[PDB]
Amino acid sequence: MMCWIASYPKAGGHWLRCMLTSYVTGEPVETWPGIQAGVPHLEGLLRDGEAPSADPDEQVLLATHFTADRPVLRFYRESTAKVVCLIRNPRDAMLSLMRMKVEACRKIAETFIADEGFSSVRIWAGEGSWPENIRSWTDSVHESFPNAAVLAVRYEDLRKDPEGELWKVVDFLELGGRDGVADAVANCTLERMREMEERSKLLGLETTSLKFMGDDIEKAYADLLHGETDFAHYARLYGYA
Amino acid sequence: MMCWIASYPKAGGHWLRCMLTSYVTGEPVETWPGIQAGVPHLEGLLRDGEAPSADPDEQVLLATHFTADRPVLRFYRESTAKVVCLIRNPRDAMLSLMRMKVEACRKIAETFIADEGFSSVRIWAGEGSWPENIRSWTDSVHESFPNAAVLAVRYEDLRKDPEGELWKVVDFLELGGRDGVADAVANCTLERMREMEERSKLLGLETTSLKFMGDDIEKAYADLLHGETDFAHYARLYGYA
Repeated sequence: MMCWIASYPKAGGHWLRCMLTSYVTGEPVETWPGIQAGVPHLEGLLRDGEAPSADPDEQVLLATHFTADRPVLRFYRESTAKVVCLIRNPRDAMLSLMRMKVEACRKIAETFIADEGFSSVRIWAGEGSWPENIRSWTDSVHESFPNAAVLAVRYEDLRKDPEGELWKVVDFLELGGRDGVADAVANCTLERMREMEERSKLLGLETTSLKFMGDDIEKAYADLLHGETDFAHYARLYGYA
Repeated sequence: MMCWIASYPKAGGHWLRCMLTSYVTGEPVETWPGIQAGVPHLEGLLRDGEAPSADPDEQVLLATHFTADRPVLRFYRESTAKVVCLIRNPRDAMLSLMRMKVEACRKIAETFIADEGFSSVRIWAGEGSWPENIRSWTDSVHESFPNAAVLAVRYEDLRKDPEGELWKVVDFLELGGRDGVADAVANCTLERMREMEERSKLLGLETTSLKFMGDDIEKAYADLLHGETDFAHYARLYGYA
């Protein structure tokens, strides 16, 4: 049975794949390759010319930023049982983009707001816009995975209660007991994460506030935000009003 | 029926895909996307979450640098009819790497010579070494494409006689008459190529001598070159002694 950790880029997917790994592993993990090993990232596999077998007879966890309707996923149409769809406040994704990427912002925000996401950003591909992505993995999901049940979780909820919010993913994914959760929440940390990334870069190895600028932007973001356009729909729904 | 233009990176694959396109197109092509359209590059498709259907009922041309044994190619096991395997003097691939990438060289050459290719180069993935790549697409080809016939062509031969050397690919690929060949050879040029690349970068759009350093390197390259190790085998065979 095939299981996706699906997410728009920068929705906190690394952080989540960290936790799911060190829970399944049991051991803490330091090396980032250790995470690609626990919850491999489809894009990465494909870049190597790997593609996981369709119809594994034991459970596999794969993570991706692809839209559920991407044709390369059609190989997994019948074998997909579960989807964990991880969601974040889109406003944060922008900051997360600058955070890693003031004239520079009041226009990327326009592109983002025109994009309704990161479509112009060459870093990722196949992700569509933020709402097209959420839809494909939630409400329109059976159009590309008809056997699948979905559990959505917000970055915002995982941060305010990491333990409980994780167990839900664990239990949903029927990965075992509620016991490992704390020690698994423990080794992944907005600090210990930053550290794990560091070691791995250094060894070589493969790796990885609004108005402070706005004023004029704000009136446009909030128009997108409260504006009967699928983005706003999904903002309304996952509490980003 | 599925057809590959297979090549080690920097074997002149863009140049060849240019020609095959403007022959099938008929029109000259300026824009690089125009080439991705004529002979799409599997890696690129996959980066978007596209994957061409297995068992097309009309002929498709796809280009790739993957080893023929990469698991993602297994979808094409039975539907592959033909392979054009494009080969270049490995020594040139090194220069081609520096050319786009003197302390800097006498060690990349060591890595290349230790690699027997570009395995350490993060630009490409899944290509294996130069001889593993050639083997997979030539002599060991039926291990991953059992219905396939193969025609090998050398960059070196395409440069000294572009017209005739192309017709052979055309005829082999049963793409039509010998007539378009010259006008198709014509629009692709070690100059007009450089120009096409330029326009496309500028518009935005997606795009792309030994001893002068050696002495000490030379004695190691030629040891690899005349040294009963599969590299030398394939050097012996395609005339790089």
